[PDB]
Formats: sequence, C-alpha cells, structure tokens
Amino acid sequence: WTATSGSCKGRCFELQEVGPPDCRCDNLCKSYSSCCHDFDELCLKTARGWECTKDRCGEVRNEENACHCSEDCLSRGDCCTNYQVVCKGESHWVDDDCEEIKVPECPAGFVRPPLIIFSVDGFRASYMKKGSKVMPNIEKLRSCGTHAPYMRPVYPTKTFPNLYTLATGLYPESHGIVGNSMYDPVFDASFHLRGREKFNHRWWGGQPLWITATKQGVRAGTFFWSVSIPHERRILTILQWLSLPDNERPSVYAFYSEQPDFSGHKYGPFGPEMTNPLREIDKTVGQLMDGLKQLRLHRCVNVIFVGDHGMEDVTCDRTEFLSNYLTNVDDITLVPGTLGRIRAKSINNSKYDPKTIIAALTCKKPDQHFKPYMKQHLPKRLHYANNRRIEDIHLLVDRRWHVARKPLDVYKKCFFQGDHGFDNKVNSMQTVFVGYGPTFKYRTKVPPFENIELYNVMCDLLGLKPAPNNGTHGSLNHLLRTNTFRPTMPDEVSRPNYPGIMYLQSEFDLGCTCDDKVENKLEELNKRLHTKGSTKERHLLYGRPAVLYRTSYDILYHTDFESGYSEIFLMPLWTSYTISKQAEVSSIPEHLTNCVRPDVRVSPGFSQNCLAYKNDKQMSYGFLFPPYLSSSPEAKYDAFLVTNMVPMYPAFKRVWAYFQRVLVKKYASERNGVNVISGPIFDYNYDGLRDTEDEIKQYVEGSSIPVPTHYYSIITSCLDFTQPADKCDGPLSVSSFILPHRPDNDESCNSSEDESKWVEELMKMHTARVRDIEHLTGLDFYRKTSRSYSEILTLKTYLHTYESEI
Ligand SMILES: *[C@@H]1O[C@H](CO)[C@@H](O[C@@H]2O[C@H](CO)[C@@H](O[C@@H]3O[C@H](CO[C@H]4O[C@H](CO)[C@@H](O)[C@H](O[C@H]5O[C@H](CO)[C@@H](O)[C@H](O)[C@@H]5O[C@H]5O[C@H](CO)[C@@H](O)[C@H](O)[C@@H]5O)[C@@H]4O)[C@@H](O)[C@H](O[C@H]4O[C@H](CO)[C@@H](O)[C@H](O)[C@@H]4O[C@H]4O[C@H](CO)[C@@H](O)[C@H](O)[C@@H]4O)[C@@H]3O)[C@H](O)[C@H]2NC(C)=O)[C@H](O)[C@H]1NC(C)=O
Ligand SMILES: Cc1cc(OCc2n[nH]c(=O)n2C(C)C)c(C(C)(C)C)cc1C#N
Ligand SMILES: [Ca+2]
Ligand SMILES: [Ca+2]
Ligand code: NA
Ligand code: NA
Ligand SMILES: [Zn+2]
Repeated sequence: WTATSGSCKGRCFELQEVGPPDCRCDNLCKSYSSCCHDFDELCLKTARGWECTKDRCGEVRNEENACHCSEDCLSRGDCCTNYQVVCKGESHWVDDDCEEIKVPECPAGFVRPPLIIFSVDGFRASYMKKGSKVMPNIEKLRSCGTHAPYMRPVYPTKTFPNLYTLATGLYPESHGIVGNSMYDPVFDASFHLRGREKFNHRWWGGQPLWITATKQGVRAGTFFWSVSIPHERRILTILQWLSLPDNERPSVYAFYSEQPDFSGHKYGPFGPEMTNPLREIDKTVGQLMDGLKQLRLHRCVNVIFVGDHGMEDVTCDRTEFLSNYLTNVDDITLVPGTLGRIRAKSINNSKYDPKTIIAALTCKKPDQHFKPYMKQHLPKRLHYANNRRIEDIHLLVDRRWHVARKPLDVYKKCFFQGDHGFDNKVNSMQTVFVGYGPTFKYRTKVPPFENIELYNVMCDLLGLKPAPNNGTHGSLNHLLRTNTFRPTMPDEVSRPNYPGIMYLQSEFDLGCTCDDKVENKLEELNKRLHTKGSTKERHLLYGRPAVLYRTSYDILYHTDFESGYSEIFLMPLWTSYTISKQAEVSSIPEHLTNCVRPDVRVSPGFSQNCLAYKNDKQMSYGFLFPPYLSSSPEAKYDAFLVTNMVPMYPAFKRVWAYFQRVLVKKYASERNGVNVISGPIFDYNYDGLRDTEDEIKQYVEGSSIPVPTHYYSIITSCLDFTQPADKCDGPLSVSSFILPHRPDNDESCNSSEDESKWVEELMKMHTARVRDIEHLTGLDFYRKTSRSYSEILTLKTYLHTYESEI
C-alpha cells in the first residue's frame, strides 16, 4: 500500500529511495505503483517540447515548461540542451573539431571526472560502420576517443544478463541473472520480464557498480529508467544532477535506451526502418554532449557508449519444434527461443528421464538447427552451468533459428524479424564499445574484448576498488591514458621437485611392456644433457607455468618436451613442446604400438599402471606429447614414458590423435612454428574451477588414476609470423581449446566421417581463453616473456573465435 497523497514538490527524481510510509518520486515509483499524486505534473513536464527556439531566448521563466530558455536557466541547471546554440551563438558539440583531452578540464569542486554510461539495447557492432552516415555524434565519440571494432557480450546474449554483467563484472552463472526468464527451485519462484518478482533483491547477486561506489563514498545516479520516461527527460535529469552542489552530486550516471533493440525485433537488424532509430539515438547523444558542453563538462566527463548484445535475422518460420522429436512433449517445460532450457513439468514425475530426452534430441534430422547438451558439456567459454537456475538440459540454437515446444506456441501466444540470445561468439551478437574522455586514449583503436572486463575499468575510472569479479584486472589498461591498475603476477605456491634417476626398472610392476631393450659416449653424454634440461629453452618458451595451489609435483625434462608431473593426479598438469615450421610428422613404429615405459625418475607408487587400462573396458590411454612429432627415432622412446600417459576414452582418442598427428603440424606450418602446452582438466562440479582431489567422480577402474573431464591446449606463436615461434622478439599470438573428454562423439553429428570432416569443427566450438584454462588448472602461464604484464593479461583474455570479418 502507498499513501500517494504526499507531494513530489522539490523531490523530482530524488536519489534516495523513500520506501516505507511515503510516496516516491524516484524512477522506481512507476514500477512499484507508488508515485506521488503530482509526479507526472511536476516531474514529467513536456510543455513546449525539448528544444529552444529563437523566440524563446531570454523568455521569462515559466515553471510549466519541459525545459528552459530564460537567462536564469544555466545557474538553475535546467536549460534545453540546445540553449547556448540557439540563444548564445554557440556550436553543437558535434560540429567542433576534436581536440585531444590531455588532462581533465573540470569546474571547481569536481573531485574527479564523472563517468556516464550510455547504454543502448540491441546495438549490433556493425552499426558503427554501417550506420556511420546517420550517426555523426556517435561517429565523433568513436573516431576521437578509444573504440573497439566490437565488444563480446556474455551468453545468453539477452538484455538482463548482459546489463547486469556490465554492472558486476560477473558471468551470469555467478550474478544469478541467467536469462530474461528464470525458475529458481530453492525459492520455488519465477523471474519474468513483466511483473514485480524481478525487483526482489534475492535474484540479483554480486555487487553492482552503484553499490561498489556507494560503499566507498562515491554517489550514484539511477541505473534503471522507467520505460515511459522519454529519453529527452532522462538526459535532462542527468544534467540536472550534474548541477547539484558537490556534496550531493553523483559521480557515476547511466542512461539506457530501449532502441535500437525494440525496432530490430520488428524489422530485423538491417531493415530499412532501422535508419530512424539510429538517427534518434544519435540525436540523444548530441543532446547529452551539448548539455555537457553548456555545463563546461565536455572535457571533464568520461563517457562510455556501450551495447548489451547485437541482433540477428530470425523469423517464425525458422522454428524447430520439440513436438517433432519427443513423444512425451507434455511432460517437459521449455524456456524457448534463441536458446532452450528444459526441465520436468512435474517434480512428482519419476518416469522423467534426462537421458532419453537428450537422446531423442540428438542428430535426429539432417539439417537440425539446435544441439542438445547436458549443461556441464556446453563449451567452457560460455561459463553457463554453475547455477541452480540453469536447467540441466540446454539447447544451443543455430543463429537465425528458434526452438519452441510445439507449433501452437508460435502462432497462438508472423510478427518479428530479429532476435538475439545465441552463442556469444556469433558475429551478429557482437555489440559496441567506445570510451571518450580525459581518462581514455585519444583516436585509439583497441582489439575486441569481453564485457566482463568493463566493471574493473569503471571502478578504475572512479578510483574504486572492484569487488571480486571475472574480469582480469589490467587486461584493459591499454584503453586508458591514466588510472591504470598495475597488477603483480601471483606468487607461485608450490615449488617443483627436480628428480634424477632414482629407480631401477625391476622395481616397477605396472604390467606395461615395451620393445625398447635395443642398444657410446658421443650420444650418451648428449641424452644425459637432455634429461637435465639442455633443450628446455626450445620447448619452454615463456617460463614454466606457476602452480598456484599446494601440491606435490616434479619437473621432467626430455629432448622434445618438458612436463610438470603431479604425484597426486599421477599425470602431468602440463606438458610443453615446440614444433618448428620445418618439423616432420612420423608414425608410431610397429614394434612400439603398445609400448609404455617406466620412468626411472618417478616411483612405482606415483606412476600409472597398464593393468588398470587393460581391465577398464571403457578406458584407453593417450599421450600428452605426441609420439608422431618426435625429433628422432631415439627421442621417440621418451614419448612412451608412463609419465606422459593420460586416460582417454577411445572415442576421444579419435579427436586427440587427429589434433596431434595432423593439426599441430598444420598450425606450425601456418604460424611459422608453434609452442604447445597441453594437459588435463578436472571440473566435475562444473564451477569453472580446478577440482581438488576429493571432488573427482571417476577413476580408471580399480585404480587411483583420475579421469579428466577435459583436455586443453594452449598454442602460442609470434604475432609477426615472419619470425619463428622460438625466436620471437615482439608480441605473441595465441589460440587455445578446452575439449570435453567424452566417451562418445554424439556432439559431432558427422563423426562417422573421417576426422578431417568434423574434428577441427569440434575444436573451434571449444575454443577458450588462456585465462579459462588458468581457472580450471590453478596454473599461471607466460611468467617469463619480454612483454609487459598488462599486455600478457590481454593475451590471456584473448579468444580465437574463427568467425570471419565483422
Ligand atoms: C567469477 O568471479 C566470482 C567472484 O569472485 C567467483 O565466485 C566466487 O567463487 C567462490 C568459490 O566458488 C565463492 O566462495 C564461496 O563463498 C561462500 C559464501 O558465499 C556467500 O557470500 C558471498 C560474499 O558476499 C556472496 O557473493 C555469495 O553469493 C552467491 O550466492 C548467493 C545466494 O545463493 C547469490 O545471490 C549469488 O548470485 C552468488 O551465487 C553464486 O555463487 C554460489 C557459491 O558461492 C553458487 O552456489 C551459485 O551457483 C552462484 O554461482 C554467497 O551469498 C562460502 O560459504 C564458501 O566456502 C565453502 O568452501 C570453503 C573452501 O575454501 C570452506 O572454507 C568452507 O568449508 C565452505 O564450505 C562449506 O559449505 C560447503 C557448500 O555448501 C559444504 O560442502 C562444506 O561441507 C562446508 O559446510 C566459498 O568461499 C564465492 O561466493 C563466489 N562469489 C560470487 C559472487 O559468486 C567465480 O568463481 C568466478 N568464476 C570463474 C570461472 O573464475
Ligand atoms: C547501464 C545499465 C542499465 C541497467 O538498466 C537499464 C534499464 N532502464 N530501464 C529498463 O527497463 N532497463 C533494463 C532493460 C532493465 C542496468 C540494470 C542492472 C538495472 C538492469 C545496469 C546497467 C549497467 N551497468
Ligand atoms: Ca537487450
Ligand atoms: Ca571444479
Ligand atoms: Na581399456
Ligand atoms: Na557422432
Ligand atoms: Zn531484444
């Protein structure tokens, strides 16, 4: 209940929420049905529109007007934004040449440059170039400030998850806003776009920027604007807040526009009708910048122009229906559209079975436009599993398509031509970033980066300490003129052991065999050197990875590769090798097909054994350093050491073998040599973080050999590919993957075909950032390079997307 008989007199767009025995005059009031009786009259004036005209100049103040053109308006802080242009002969901000902003030029009493976040819904990255002719204000922000060719949103590429990710620096699985629609089974409650449950604070996790600011003494304007408040009034409200006295004035502000998303849904991303919404958004920018210029703030405020996601062509006729796949369609609840989420309709239904639904949905029609996954099997780069509000069964929908439960949901619920929500690496889902102001660089283009990184930067811009988040703080230092954040490398927690030869062959009883008893100070001194690390500089190019948790492990050196061998998991944590452009691929000789060799540096008790694989009817083994890439017949024996072996399902070995035999050499040819670091990952609770030894759910039968959930590889070379990977003088180039270790290839519908037709496609789907591997392994890579630490942080956040040109 609201006693709506209080008044908004002098309270319009008040910053403090009065929620208890009072009517409200803030932005949330409409949404709560709690506005004072006179809120529209006082706070949403529209009389005479938004622009001064010559005849209005020096008018007598009329408090009824939406905005003012009288002489007192500047000191009142409520002129129309074009006031100085129309009445005082000034130019529009857009018409002024750009001039570098080398230092902030702020009015007295400003303690710091304010930050304004200007967020636009559904603003697809290519609009910056494609719509440039009709967006002169945005074009000036972009060309004069710092811009990326595009910014990668989070999955799902929906509004609420992306705007809250911008505000928190967190993945959706961590902030809790995992969709525009959600069911939370612990609360037994539903979150929807319409209605009031979405305002309950229990949905919204982490710490958003306005709370971070407030806790550290920095005031914030509203981030939420009621849909019915016209954009011109939103801008006037920000500009009025900027004229408050110092002790009351906020330092951080957000504007939000529902456009171009709103029209894009109706017309598609490039519908002829889209030109007008782009023009209108540019006009709003122009109003803001004109307004800042009037207040003498246009060379003091940092402005971020930023989207939440793009927009793709999607129409009703491109809908797959679960009713064409499942017999039991009425026993499920689908969250539909550009992603699908499935759970049981009734928790009292015990003939509900995830396994049969997944199977009924797997490769059932030739050009099937969605792929079903148990959430823990989704590409790890999505980070979309560790939340009870994410249903176990997920459908990844192909771009340009929808999924729905049955046909009647599509016509009895074609309207639309655009939609979004797809995999966040899809080119049409990419959105925009421009930063303009004293703290941003001048005329600078930066590479594409992910929106999870911006929270840290916004905290930098405001002198705030960010709450713990998923950005990598310092990875976006190259956007900034000043206020950089100078991170230090984390300290190594575990130091390695460096074992020498300590065991005789007969101490091992691993049930392994090798035809290796085939017989020189020339070559013998040389092989002793290799085991001591004499080739280590060739194979370990960026220093050894640091182990950032407590564990027991050994560095093992070989002619062709170096490894960090875990005495706890009985296998390497990492294996590092370089393959030059000139390297040759060879086969596994016939006599070595089943060869596994004890490693006399590592005890029987810390070794895998071959009998466990013999007895495990489902499990085979692979090697981390590939025997196919051995530098000589004699070096090849090292590849069969029991310390290079890892458990692999036969189905996964198809993928692994093709990577090692064919792809590594292809990459070395293309990139002028590559350095490769491969290893296992254990994430049985799908939290994106390295498992402890007591979280491992599966072992090779009858043993203590843990089964990885994933295998990764990090493939590094010289950005200037005229230099070979092992003699690179400047910046690095990287691509990486985290392949799921699955007992079938059901994910790959063409897997009965030759690996050349499906393996690399699988690996592209599972592309990853080095940082993702860091979280999953507790390792820290690239510790010894000639590059600055911030540049290395940027490299660690790189994702190789395999999408073509934006
Ligand atoms: C992305 O960045 C983020 C942030 O840095 C990373 O997330 C952090 O990861 C930590 C490890 O998973 C996690 O630490 C745990 O915190 C527990 C206390 O949690 C509460 O308090 C914090 C602080 O304010 C708050 O942020 C939390 O908010 C979560 O939960 C609420 C309500 O559910 C949500 O509103 C919110 O969205 C958020 O949910 C997310 O996280 C939780 C896990 O915290 C998930 O369940 C959700 O799915 C969702 O993703 C909380 O309100 C603390 O209790 C934990 O301590 C346990 O483990 C340690 C081992 O060190 C041990 O000392 C204790 O024994 C304890 O174990 C006991 O409980 C166990 C489990 O019940 C039980 O098995 C034992 O037997 C014991 O009794 C732990 O420290 C931290 O909370 C989150 N923070 C956030 C914001 O998510 C994220 O990892 C990054 N992602 C990647 C890929 O790097
Ligand atoms: C820039 C920004 C805007 C924003 O909300 C803008 C908004 N105004 N009106 C409206 O309906 N919306 C969205 C659609 C909910 C939010 C929320 C977390 C509050 C969603 C965060 C951030 C950030 N960072
Ligand atoms: Ca949106
Ligand atoms: Ca884990
Ligand atoms: Na086996
Ligand atoms: Na298959
Ligand atoms: Zn939309």
